[PDB]
Amino acid sequence: QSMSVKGRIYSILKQIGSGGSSKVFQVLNEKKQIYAIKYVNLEEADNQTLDSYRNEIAYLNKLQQHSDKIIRLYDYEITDQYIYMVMECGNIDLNSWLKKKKSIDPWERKSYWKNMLEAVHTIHQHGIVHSDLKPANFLIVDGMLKLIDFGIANQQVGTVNYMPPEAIKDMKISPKSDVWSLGCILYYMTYGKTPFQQIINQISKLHAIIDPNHEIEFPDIPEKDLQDVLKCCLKRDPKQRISIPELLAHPYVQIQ
Ligand SMILES: CC(C)CNc1nccn2c(-c3ccc(C(=O)NC4CC4)cc3)cnc12
Ligand code: NA
Ligand code: NA
Ligand code: NA
Ligand code: NA
Ligand code: NA
Repeated sequence: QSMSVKGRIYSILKQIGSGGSSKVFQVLNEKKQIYAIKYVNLEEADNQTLDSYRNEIAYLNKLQQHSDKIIRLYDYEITDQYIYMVMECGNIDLNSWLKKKKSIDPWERKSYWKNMLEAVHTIHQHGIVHSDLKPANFLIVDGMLKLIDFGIANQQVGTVNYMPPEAIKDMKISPKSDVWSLGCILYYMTYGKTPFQQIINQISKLHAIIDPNHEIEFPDIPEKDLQDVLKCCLKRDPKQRISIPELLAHPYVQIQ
């Protein structure tokens, strides 16, 4: 099964992902280069939804040039019936890599954290706050992490483990919200779980996340600097929580 995008032909290799009206495929082109093509069927999409999709594509096309920690978009084809997006193919999502993982080299972790900050910093400079950041939003490629999306288009997902307190109360958003989520990610990568993963019940979990007397646990570890990043990222009050530009200057990423 071959498909054609902007005149060029790509042989399918396998499906990777799915969605309501979205499919992702690993493909090869004429020169045997490998890409991921996303196909979105628009038949059943509202004006607002189309508008959410066109916005994200304009943002990905643009932000590409400002960081290589953002996934590559090589080309796209868009009609009233479909979108095809030719994008960079990664090695594995960060969430899958993290699930099937014994522990992490401290060096690797630091380096993956740097990449997450860079990518999210980039979108914040352009006025985008992602607001639903999770391990699945990052992709490993050549031992680097790349951000795969910006949170803008409509519609493993559902999880609330990464959701900041002020997103629970509010149901405007600030970049401090992405810093909480990134923080839970690095908590996972440090202690092997998210900071509320124990609370199986959903409603106790949401009440634990917002309640200023539920003290989050920070077991001691050799890297005092990583312990500190985490505590600064997981402050419940956005105005106390560390900012991205601050995180970029923190001993944890700069020192050694
Ligand atoms: C082959 C597979 C096991 C590992 N690779 C991958 N796993 C999961 C997702 N992957 C992509 C991928 C890249 C981008 C998008 C995507 O939909 N981005 C939105 C901005 C428009 C969706 C999927 C590109 N490569 C992958
Ligand atoms: Na580390
Ligand atoms: Na998105
Ligand atoms: Na959370
Ligand atoms: Na959690
Ligand atoms: Na940092």
